[PDB]
Amino acid sequence: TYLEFIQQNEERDGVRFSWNVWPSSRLEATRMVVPVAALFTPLKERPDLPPIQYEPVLCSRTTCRAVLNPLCQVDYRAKLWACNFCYQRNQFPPSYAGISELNQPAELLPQFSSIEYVVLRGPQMPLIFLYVVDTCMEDEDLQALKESMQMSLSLLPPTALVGLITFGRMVQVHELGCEGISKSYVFRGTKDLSAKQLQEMLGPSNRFLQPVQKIDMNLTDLLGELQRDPWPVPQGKRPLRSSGVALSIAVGLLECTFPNTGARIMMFIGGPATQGPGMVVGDELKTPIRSWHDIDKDNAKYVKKGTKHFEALANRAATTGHVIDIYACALDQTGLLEMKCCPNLTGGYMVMGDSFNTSLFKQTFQRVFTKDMHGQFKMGFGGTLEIKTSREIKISGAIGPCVSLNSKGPCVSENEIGTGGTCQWKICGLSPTTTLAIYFEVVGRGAIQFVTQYQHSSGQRRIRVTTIARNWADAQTQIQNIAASFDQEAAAILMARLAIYRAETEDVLRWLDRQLIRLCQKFGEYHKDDPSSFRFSETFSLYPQFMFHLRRSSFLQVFNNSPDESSYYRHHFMRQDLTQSLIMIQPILYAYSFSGPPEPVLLDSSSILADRILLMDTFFQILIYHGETIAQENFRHLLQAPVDDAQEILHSRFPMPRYIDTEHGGSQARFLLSKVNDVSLQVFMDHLKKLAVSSA
Amino acid sequence: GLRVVNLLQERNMLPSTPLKPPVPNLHEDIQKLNCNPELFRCTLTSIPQTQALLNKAKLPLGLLLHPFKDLVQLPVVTSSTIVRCRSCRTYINPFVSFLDQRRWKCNLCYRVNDVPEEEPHRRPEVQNATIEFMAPSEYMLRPPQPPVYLFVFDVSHNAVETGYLNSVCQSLLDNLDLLPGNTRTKIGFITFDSTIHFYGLQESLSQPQMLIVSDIEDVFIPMPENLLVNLNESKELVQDLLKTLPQMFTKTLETQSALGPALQAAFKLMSPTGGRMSVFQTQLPTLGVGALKPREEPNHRSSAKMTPSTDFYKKLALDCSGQQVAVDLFLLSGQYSDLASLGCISRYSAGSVYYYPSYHHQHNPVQVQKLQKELQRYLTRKIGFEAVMRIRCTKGLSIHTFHGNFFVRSTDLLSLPNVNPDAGYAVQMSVEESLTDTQLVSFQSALLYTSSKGERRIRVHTLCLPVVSTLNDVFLGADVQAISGLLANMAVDRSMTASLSDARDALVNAVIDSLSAYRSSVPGLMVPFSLRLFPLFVLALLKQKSFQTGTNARLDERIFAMCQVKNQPLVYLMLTTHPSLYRVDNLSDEGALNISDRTIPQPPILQLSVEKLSRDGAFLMDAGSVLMLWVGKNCTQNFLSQVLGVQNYASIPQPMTDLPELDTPESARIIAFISWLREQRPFFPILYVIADESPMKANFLQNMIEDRTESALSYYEFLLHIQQQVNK
Amino acid sequence: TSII
Amino acid sequence: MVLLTMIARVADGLPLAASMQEDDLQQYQSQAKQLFRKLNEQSPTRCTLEAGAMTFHYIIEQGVCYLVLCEAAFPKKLAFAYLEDLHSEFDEQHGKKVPTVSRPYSFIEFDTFIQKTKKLYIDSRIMVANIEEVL
Ligand SMILES: [Zn+2]
Ligand SMILES: [Zn+2]
Repeated sequence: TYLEFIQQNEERDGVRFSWNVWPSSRLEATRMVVPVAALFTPLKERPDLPPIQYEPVLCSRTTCRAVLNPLCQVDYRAKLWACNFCYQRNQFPPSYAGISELNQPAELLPQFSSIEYVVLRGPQMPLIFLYVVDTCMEDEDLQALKESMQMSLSLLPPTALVGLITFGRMVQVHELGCEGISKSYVFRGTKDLSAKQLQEMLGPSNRFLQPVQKIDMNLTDLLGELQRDPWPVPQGKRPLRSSGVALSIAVGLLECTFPNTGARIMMFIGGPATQGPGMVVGDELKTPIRSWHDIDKDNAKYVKKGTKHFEALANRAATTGHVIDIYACALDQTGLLEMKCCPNLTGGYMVMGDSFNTSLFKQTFQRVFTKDMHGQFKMGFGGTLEIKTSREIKISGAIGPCVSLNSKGPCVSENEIGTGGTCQWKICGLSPTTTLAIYFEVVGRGAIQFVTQYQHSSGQRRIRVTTIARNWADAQTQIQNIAASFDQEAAAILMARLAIYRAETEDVLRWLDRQLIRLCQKFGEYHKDDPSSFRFSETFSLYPQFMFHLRRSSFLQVFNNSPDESSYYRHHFMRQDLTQSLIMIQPILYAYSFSGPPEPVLLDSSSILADRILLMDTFFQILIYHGETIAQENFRHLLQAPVDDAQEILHSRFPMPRYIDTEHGGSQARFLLSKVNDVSLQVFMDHLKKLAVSSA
Repeated sequence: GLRVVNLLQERNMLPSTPLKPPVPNLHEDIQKLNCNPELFRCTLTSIPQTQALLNKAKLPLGLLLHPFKDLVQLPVVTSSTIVRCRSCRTYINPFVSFLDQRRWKCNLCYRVNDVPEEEPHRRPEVQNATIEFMAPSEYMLRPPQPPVYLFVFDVSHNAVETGYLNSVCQSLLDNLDLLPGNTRTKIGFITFDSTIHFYGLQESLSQPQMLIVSDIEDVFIPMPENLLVNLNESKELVQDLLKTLPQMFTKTLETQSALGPALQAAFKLMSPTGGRMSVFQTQLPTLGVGALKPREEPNHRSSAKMTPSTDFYKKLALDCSGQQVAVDLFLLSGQYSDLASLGCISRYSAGSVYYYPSYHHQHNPVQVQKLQKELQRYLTRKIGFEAVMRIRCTKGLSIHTFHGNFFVRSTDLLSLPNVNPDAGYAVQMSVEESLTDTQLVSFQSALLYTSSKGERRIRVHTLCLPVVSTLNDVFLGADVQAISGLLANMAVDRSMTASLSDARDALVNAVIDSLSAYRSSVPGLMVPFSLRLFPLFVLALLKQKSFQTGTNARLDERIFAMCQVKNQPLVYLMLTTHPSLYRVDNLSDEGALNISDRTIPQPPILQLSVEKLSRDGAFLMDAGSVLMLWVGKNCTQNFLSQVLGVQNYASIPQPMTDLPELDTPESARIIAFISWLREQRPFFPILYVIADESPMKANFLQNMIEDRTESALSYYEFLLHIQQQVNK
Repeated sequence: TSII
Repeated sequence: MVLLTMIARVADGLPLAASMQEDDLQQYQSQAKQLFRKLNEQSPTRCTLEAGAMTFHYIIEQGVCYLVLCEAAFPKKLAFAYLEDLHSEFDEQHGKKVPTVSRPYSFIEFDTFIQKTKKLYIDSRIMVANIEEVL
């Protein structure tokens, strides 16, 4: 079963391809209406594979240097193994001299096709957590932020290093535990500083970065005594907030102290940048913050210059290997559009709420420090992803939280998609859910090898090696099996990230149908000029419905949203696996009534019954709608069956979705009526068939 | 006292009793009202009638004033209006001329004024030459500023090694309630090394905040509040910082000091309000603006070849003056620090410098207790803020040169960001128009200041002097000590302006030309009675630290000696230049036993010569700021056991700070005489008995200005050179 | 300036 | 939006208490004294004057005038609310001896209460004239 094939391979290898049977010819290596790509999750969790304490046993062929994998032909009596990417024959290292078929190495069993190695070289490096706190907020918000940061301090490992940077009009770099005076270095929020400058002005451990076990008591008291920015805010003005300078100082600090080691810059802001480089909005309240409508008519003189400042900090932190998180909670916009590249280039988080004093932020913030079965954080640092492909496979590029290392080789394609031109990428921050998208190009069973070297939260260096293989299409029957190996869910998300990438870097809503119509004409069934005869196989049947919700989603219709919300939505889509990505594009809807147990229903106005309860799960919102008749012991169980089921998913999802309890004639019933229903799906499908049976 | 004295025949000219200032030749009722000569005196009590007569006398005409001196009693007038002249705005004084019983003639511009509707001759403004007014609203540029004290500390590695910060913070803790002011008093603190450290003080926080400004080339204020805090409201918060400060920089490796930028930050902190800035520096500034090059110090061999090295601290001082900010400099350096440039911060802001050479908490107990006593006076004496002073004289006389720590605005308005009671000033005058019409001239100084209680007050001193037309009457009224003080101030300016040679030559020629002019208007060296101490006091000027030549003196020593000449009152300039030498091992009952139970001995003053000493006894030297008790190698056993508390000469302690109070009448006599000496002045002078043959305290010897040396003439050799040039 |  | 506060006796314009901090001040402190000289028994007890970009506000209660100057954008309702509690505290334990003092600024120590109250109006966290008539 191709379904069993797709499901079992994502479970084991953390990968899902648009096509599972690949082009066998250069004649039609161009034929792909949807490119050969993969949704790769490098740190995909799975019930307990053995941590392999070897050295990964590399292929001695210079450029190749692939990892020993189950696709390699072995010879246990000649003590040789043949690499599957270049056919050069290797000799087993001394420690493998006593291997046999009765007891073979783990990296050769096909069950261990995705395997993790532990490389203990020398002294581990401690983790680094740098808090960057805004003090221009209300006391309710600032107090709750202080309490949240104090809690996270009690979860950090005893050896981890901690620093504190507070900023208002000025920027303070705090020197912890210094006698009984508690000093700090104050900088103007009106000018930027390089790493070299900051090193000279400030003078393994530091005065500014000290272990938790030796500092937690002093840092807890300091965090609890933080007060708002002492500078008054005149009437009709915003506070002078120097977000861009405080971040460039946090980046510059770690850059000259602990470069090339896992560190997490956690910036907490309660408003937009109003001063200095990176400024987002003016300081007078009468001028509102930029909107999407203000952006296109060119009434936003701060976007281009503000984005350029944070794009430079993003590339600075990503080159050094450090992570930038953005926790923004305010009632107005905050500047995510200008600062998006910092948690996008690095693997940093981006949390967005109305106030730090809500259950929404507090619970979301402590899920950052969720530990596994051994008491260690579910986060990795300094991840280097290298991809080894067969001679006939070339890498066009990657779309996701990563940065190119500008490494060249025979596996690099000439036409680059997203961040291409390399067979190696750096992911400063990654979690078990981090999912990249790699687009390939052909120029059986060719094999693609994923090698991810990262720093574990324990400090150990680790290498995850995933080797996959997909059958070369049989030259006698290709286009029939190629259509059979199509993954409509994976391809839709892979095509979706292509659309968002060029929209976020620009019409995009003219490239989408061209591939949908061409896909209809190639893998569909129809008589010419007969739209009623058009139809799709079960392999492609869900694809147009997937692309219908995509072109109308908030990911591409940026209006009716603020620029910060559009950047926030696009942020989480570029990082999620397939399962959660489908939820974003097409929210799942469950119905609750007396007539039967809970059951999924269609996302159409026809599912809205007066005597029924609906649970719409957008990834960003859990919404419970009460029908008009329902609105007005087991109708309690009808009014809590969604609450119970919503409660379980309202805990697993890292960015805790917003919870809505609305009704017919409710204020927030708008959220249900928008994503439900160029007009409707029926009209969309009929217009599609009239063009697929039409000119080619 | 009309006699003529032969200096070559006397050689014992110095009297045994203290020198009293001359009494001007005025009518008995005019002199009875004259100002106290310690507040205001003149070089020539008989004013020359013409500039030609003044030029013939070859003596300098000028005034020396101590206007803010602490007084026993002060008349404070509260009248609804201040009565001033309608032209030169001269305050009505005891030396005016009433004619129509409601019309008075101004004694400075001769204009008749309406006596305002407020017997007017009984009015206290006409019966007291020194008086203080309550300034009305028109004498205020702004509401009275509060008392603001900002303390700036050097915390480099060299400064930490001196240990000065331990005693300074202790003196502040001891005298925190004694700082002048009311509830409006504000206090602040700044420390620095290569970076500037501000200290915020709030009760809402458990500990003070040390805010580091590291941009040396662009200083700023890191916090809008809580850096200059209210003293009595934040008393406990100020006390905790003063206890913690000497403990923060123990392990400091910072060796460079950025004094300039630190002063720039301190000026910005006080720019809104103004006040007193207390700067404590221990080494040469080497980082940032105001950096000063090192210099190789002179020795006894170097020729006479002092000026500031930069104008930074001079420009910065003028900016402080424009904001009513005064800067007091405490230099506790052990090496060259270019005080010739650093002193500019206090000269042009009406501050004063305090020099403690080679201060160390463990190695120099003399400087340790000297700093303790001087800080006691510095933190407890009265103070006036945002002050100006004007000096008026009778028409025909003109002030042409000002001496002291201030900034001379145009129209000869002396700006004084702070006025302190230990400051002295000098002025040089000339007869611009002949005083033919007048017989009396007057001089009036007015000090407008804001008290530490927030009251605008005006302190006025008025002096009246007669006019003479004969060269003999000019010489008969000469004040030798005042002439010595004015020549010292003129010689200091000559040094910067020209060279130390010209300064030394102008001092010698002042004795030559005056006595040669005297001689040409009458064998040996004949001088009038009023000038018998003139060559002696000038020789004393040429031998002390300011102008001496073949000494091993260091640069910062000479600059500080010149700073004291420009800033001290005349009494302490004379006490320093010509100390008083008494023999104290044989005190008896010829003294001022007048003051109750105490009997205070009054031994005769001895001329400064080793020939006057004796290995059989002990000699105390009053140097003004210090009392050195020399003990001869063969001092009698009575003085050792009954005064020193020691059995033999060998057992006197290496540095002996003070005598013990023992239960002997000999001890009671000497403690009386020393107590009586110290009660005459504000900075308590430390008495050291360590002058001994082997204590390397040959400072005492340096003061015997009459003996010769391998680099200077003796007093006799000086008189012989004077006579040779007089009869040339 | 000043009227002192 | 910045400030200037003066308390004076209406009869002779005698200053009682004030408060100023810079970081001009001269031209606006003079115009303040011009007003204290012109005010008398027939002046309005509550008025607002506007000098150029800045704006004067004052009240008169029991022969004592409470003047404040601020940037014209400062809310007028807050300017008068600031003058009343000043009058409330000043008149409570200084109003008995106001018509007896003779020295200027005989209540400089009211500086402390002024600046404390002053902090609580400049941080957001009746007649109209143009100050040219009376002068
Ligand atoms: Zn190979
Ligand atoms: Zn006159």
